[PDB]
Amino acid sequence: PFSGLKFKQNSFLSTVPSVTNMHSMHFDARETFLGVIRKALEPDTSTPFPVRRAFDGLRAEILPNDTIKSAALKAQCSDIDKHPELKAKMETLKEVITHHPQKEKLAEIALQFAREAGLTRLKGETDYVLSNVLDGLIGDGSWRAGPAYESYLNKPGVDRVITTVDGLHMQR
Amino acid sequence: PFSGLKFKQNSFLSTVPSVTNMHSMHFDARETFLGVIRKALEPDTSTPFPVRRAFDGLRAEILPNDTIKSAALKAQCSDIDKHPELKAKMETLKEVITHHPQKEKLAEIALQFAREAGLTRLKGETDYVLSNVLDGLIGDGSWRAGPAYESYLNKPGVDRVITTVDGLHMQR
Amino acid sequence: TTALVCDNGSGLVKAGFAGDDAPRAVFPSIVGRPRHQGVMVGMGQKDSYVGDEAQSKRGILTLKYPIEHGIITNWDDMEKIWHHTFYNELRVAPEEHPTLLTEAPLNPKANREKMTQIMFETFNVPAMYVAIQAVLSLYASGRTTGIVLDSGDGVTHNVPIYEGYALPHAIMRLDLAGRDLTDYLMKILTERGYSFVTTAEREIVRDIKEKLCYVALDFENEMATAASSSSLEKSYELPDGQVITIGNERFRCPETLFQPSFIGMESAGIHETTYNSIMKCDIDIRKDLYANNVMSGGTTMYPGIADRMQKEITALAPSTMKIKIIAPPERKYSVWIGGSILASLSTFQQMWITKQEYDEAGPSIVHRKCF
Amino acid sequence: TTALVCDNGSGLVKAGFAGDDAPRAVFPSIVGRPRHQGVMVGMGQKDSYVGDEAQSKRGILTLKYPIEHGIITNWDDMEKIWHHTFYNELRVAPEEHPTLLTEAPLNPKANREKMTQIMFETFNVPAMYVAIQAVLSLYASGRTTGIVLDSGDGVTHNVPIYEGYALPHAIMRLDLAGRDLTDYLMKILTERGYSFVTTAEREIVRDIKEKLCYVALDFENEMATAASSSSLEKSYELPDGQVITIGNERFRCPETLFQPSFIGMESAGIHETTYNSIMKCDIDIRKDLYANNVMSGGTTMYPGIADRMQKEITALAPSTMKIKIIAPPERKYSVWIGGSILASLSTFQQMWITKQEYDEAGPSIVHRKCF
Amino acid sequence: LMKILTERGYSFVTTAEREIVRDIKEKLCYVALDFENEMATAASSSSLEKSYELPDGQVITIGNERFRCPETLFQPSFIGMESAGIHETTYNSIMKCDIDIRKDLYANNVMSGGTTMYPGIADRMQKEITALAPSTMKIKIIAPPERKYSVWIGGSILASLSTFQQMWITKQEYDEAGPSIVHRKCF
Ligand SMILES: Nc1ncnc2c1ncn2[C@@H]1O[C@H](COP(=O)(O)OP(=O)(O)O)[C@@H](O)[C@H]1O
Ligand SMILES: Nc1ncnc2c1ncn2[C@@H]1O[C@H](COP(=O)(O)OP(=O)(O)O)[C@@H](O)[C@H]1O
Ligand SMILES: Nc1ncnc2c1ncn2[C@@H]1O[C@H](COP(=O)(O)OP(=O)(O)O)[C@@H](O)[C@H]1O
Ligand SMILES: [Mg+2]
Ligand SMILES: [Mg+2]
Repeated sequence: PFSGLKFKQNSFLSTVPSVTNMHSMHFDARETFLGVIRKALEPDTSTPFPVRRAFDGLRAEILPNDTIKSAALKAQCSDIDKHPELKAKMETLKEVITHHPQKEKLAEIALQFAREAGLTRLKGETDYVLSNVLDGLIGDGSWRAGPAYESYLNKPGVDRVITTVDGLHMQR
Repeated sequence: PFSGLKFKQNSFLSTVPSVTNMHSMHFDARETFLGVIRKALEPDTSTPFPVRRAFDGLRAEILPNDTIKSAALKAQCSDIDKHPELKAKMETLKEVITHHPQKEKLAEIALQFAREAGLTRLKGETDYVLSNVLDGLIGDGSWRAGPAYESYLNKPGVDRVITTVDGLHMQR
Repeated sequence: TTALVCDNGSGLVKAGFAGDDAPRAVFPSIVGRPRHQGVMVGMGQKDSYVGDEAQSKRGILTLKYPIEHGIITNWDDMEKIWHHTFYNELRVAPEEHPTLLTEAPLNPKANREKMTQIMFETFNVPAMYVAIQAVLSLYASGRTTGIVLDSGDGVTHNVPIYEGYALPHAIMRLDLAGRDLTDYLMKILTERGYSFVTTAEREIVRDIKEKLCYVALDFENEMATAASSSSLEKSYELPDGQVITIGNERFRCPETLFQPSFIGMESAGIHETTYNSIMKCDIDIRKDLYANNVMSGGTTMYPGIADRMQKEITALAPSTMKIKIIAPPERKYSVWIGGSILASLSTFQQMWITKQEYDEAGPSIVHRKCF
Repeated sequence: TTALVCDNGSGLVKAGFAGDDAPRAVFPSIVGRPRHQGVMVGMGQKDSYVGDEAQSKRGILTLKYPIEHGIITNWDDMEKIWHHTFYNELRVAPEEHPTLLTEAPLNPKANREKMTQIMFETFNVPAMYVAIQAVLSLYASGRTTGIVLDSGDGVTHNVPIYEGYALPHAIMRLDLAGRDLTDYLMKILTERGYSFVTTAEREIVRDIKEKLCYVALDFENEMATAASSSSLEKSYELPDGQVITIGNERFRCPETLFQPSFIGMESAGIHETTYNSIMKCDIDIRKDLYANNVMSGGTTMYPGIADRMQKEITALAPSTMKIKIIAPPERKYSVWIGGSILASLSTFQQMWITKQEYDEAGPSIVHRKCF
Repeated sequence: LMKILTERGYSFVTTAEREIVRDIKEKLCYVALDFENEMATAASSSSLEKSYELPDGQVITIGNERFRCPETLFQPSFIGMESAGIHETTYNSIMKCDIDIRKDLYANNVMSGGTTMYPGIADRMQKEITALAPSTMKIKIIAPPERKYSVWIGGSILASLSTFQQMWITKQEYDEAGPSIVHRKCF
């Protein structure tokens, strides 16, 4: 339905935030991430006008840049089974996202948020709009399992290393 | 003998090279400058045919285009006191050069060649054919001194400036 | 109702009401987001800052310009900029006022179609019109004949107008403006040991350029003068208390306007561009064009640039012609003043692109009713 | 007479004779002074130590690097290293051999002017010359076209050259190199209880980084693997006999080269800079530059970095072009190797800056005969 | 074409870019039989659009610029010139000759040179001249495939005809008459 849709090569590099800023206290891991995807799907001028107009309107309803619209959409997105059009509408975004020529770069960016910002903390109880977007990026759906963080409280390589400064002041 | 010699206003603009090419490792500032001067004195159609031809012959003898001709002229010009005809021809060239309507642009181009590419690095030991040409473009004769470059070792400002990037990797 | 005029330039936004003599809101067009990780609850709660607020907090933000060379490249940031201009600076509802926008000539056609769409859908303006910046600059000069050299932050363009008729085949455009000069000044400031790499330091360099740069009448003699003594050296204080001193860099940076080969570009200088644009007109209007050079834009107020431009054109033009440069002191706002005048004329109220006319034709309507 | 090539890097000093294949002397560029009071008389005590001898006694010394971020800071210490280089390492007299020096691009002009004065007066060399390090790297590779990424201890820079012609407006520089990584590793090693504060211990950490760190092809996947099992853990033996074990710190340290935001830098990674450098060149030479990425310097010796750069550049470049990364096994000495070749060219012998020329023009002559 | 490719965000300003745009014009442009009709079709669908690969790997697509660029041959008003189109110039060129040879000159339109190589330009020429010409007269366009080198082929013919070796100019003649001899001996 959207054949011949072209995209800019690096239009989504300037939107990803700083790696440090992904550790802020009042940081948003969903609104920022969707904004990155929203800029990634923008059709360039090379796309013909009739095809370009169709996609723009659809993106303004599933990936809006505003906050009030996103909040209102998220309210009806939890119980998605009562909106058959939204199920069919978003199902279109499955095919375009997985056919995006920059799919791999977005996936590496997508996992960057998961490792640090943690947008997939609910690991299965993710919003229908957000979980479905991630399915296009990675088809296995393994992101629901877990980002595989490290725990080393046991610390099998126990150190007990005394350095120069530690040598100056040491008890016992 | 050369009355009414009219020239194109912007004939020599297309010949002057870019500033970045002046600092080329293998750049003949002398030959490029003489080519610019040669283009600057091209007789136009408005000039009557006999004087046009005469000036073309004089220009070909004094300002050729072949490398071998330029080298031979320079070699034979070292001991110029034995060729009074060359003296007369060079004086006639000076007289028409000094009345060029575009003298100011030619003078500033000569100064740019001297400063950037070092047209006159011998500061008074320059070739005779260059000496009279430069004297025509600039009559003060001050080009014997030099471009008067700048120096930074006098420490007019003690510096000690530490910006953002320099403040991170600060030693001592 | 009162019209609105909004000159979304490459570097600064000028806005105000039609019929006023000066803009009411002037703020830099930058949108910044934090780049460090916040730690205090209840204090870090915003996502992005717009305009002067981004300038004040530039120490912990990444400043991005939503316009690059007169062409809009980040449309969400542009939506934020327009929203801020309409609501927080002018405090008006755009749904009750027609708007007049500005654009450089030879701009991609998609750029103005999206402007029309954003105005007619997101903000729901009753009507809007797009005008060429250089033409408006001539309105705010009390003239109907001349060649306009407009040079802002992104685009330097020439538009020759004779007796109200434009010669589009003689319109010259050049991508060399204030931002390129700031970048060049940043590049050559490292010769004295001052290194600026971040966006905030880019703003610092831009302020230094605005405050300490001037155009030399004769470049080579000026270079000798600065290299022989210390008369031209001046001191500037960085915001942290450090002091920097610059020398020939004062007049080397604006020199790229006349010799674009410094920054690797092949195009000719602004004077040669002006001469070429004039020489492409009809032979019977060159005499009037030489006498009515109009200069406008922020890049135009380097001290002494008018004299240098006049000298260069005099060298390029025939002797019998009279070269006159017109540089009014208010040329930072000539485009905006002209836009205010044009929207205030009684003969202009029939050329607005109305809401109904856009619905019938689509975004392609802005190509027909506008030049 | 035989020419001398002395590459004053930020970390190491590479010296030798032109025409040789490898530098004869490679010693660290540190100067150490004691920080305790001597009590035992009758044995030779020196106020300072230079080079390897300073390393062997680093338990009692305070080591200082007389070069930082590519610019020489402590001139008195810098003079000592040259004196050590000419007399104790090379066993030669500088009054007889010409010397060729190296310098990073975009350094302050005061740095190279002093290098002329300290060699024509303090050591009285017959002649000298200063060359761009990136260009010398290309000479050793036996090419005449490509884009050079030289990253040493202090400065990472790019210099694209086409058919022996450079594009100065396309030269990029970053102050992000091995010394910055060593400081980063010394910080994240505090996560497991390892503390290193003294300059003596920074040398230990610098050795840990060399023998254990590597660049992962995918950062996320590697992070999950190291967090899942203990496959990536490796052991190191400290000089006092204590043993340390590190896991994911092995590939987190060199990742800063691709994500500079770890250390607070706002600049982009090296792969984006290399791509950004190419796009500043002309359209007809981008095809050759993609296939001739040349690397040199110690910071490039990480295992797997060539593959990671190969993967990243491909994504930003169009699908049609072919990306080839050139990493010769001896690229740690590429700059010096090219230096020996260049000083051995018969054509190059006309470009020296002789002693006679310096006395006529002064230290400023180095700005004209040297790029 | 350079001034018109800016309408899609493509910018070309340097001489190497000049050669690139010239190559695009050679390889993609064509002359539309009805400019007004073709302009509607291009704005209606995307059948006319094609793709070209820039030397550095970027891909550009051009639409109505395919036939708006060569239209300047028929409407020099596009680049601001007051002169008339090439078809009307050819028509005027015939009406300035004697009445008895107009019939033959309608039937022998010979065209040559690279700019004449556009696909369909012969048919547009034929249609325009037929529109200008009287209804009885027969308009025939002769467009040999090698017309890109017609001038050189004609030079080769004329330099090999026997009756030509007496129309040369020789150094001995040059020395006597000077450079002015060229107007007297040649046309
Ligand atoms: N006094 C000044 N001297 C030199 N440059 C200036 C001065 N004032 C402003 N500028 C420069 O002019 C540039 C463009 O200003 P402006 O005319 O507002 O651009 P635009 O036309 O895009 O709105 C700014 O980037 C600024 O650096
Ligand atoms: N095998 C290696 N793996 C990782 N880093 C290395 C290796 N060998 C050397 N280095 C690092 O490279 C840095 C710079 O070395 P060098 O190339 O001599 O720099 P310069 O160009 O300044 O002389 C050193 O600080 C060192 O830590
Ligand atoms: N196949 C083609 N289609 C369209 N234009 C062409 C073609 N081949 C050549 N041209 C145009 O013809 C011009 C010159 O061709 P040519 O007839 O050799 O010129 P000249 O007669 O001056 O030698 C070129 O600028 C090119 O734009
Ligand atoms: Mg403006
Ligand atoms: Mg080095």
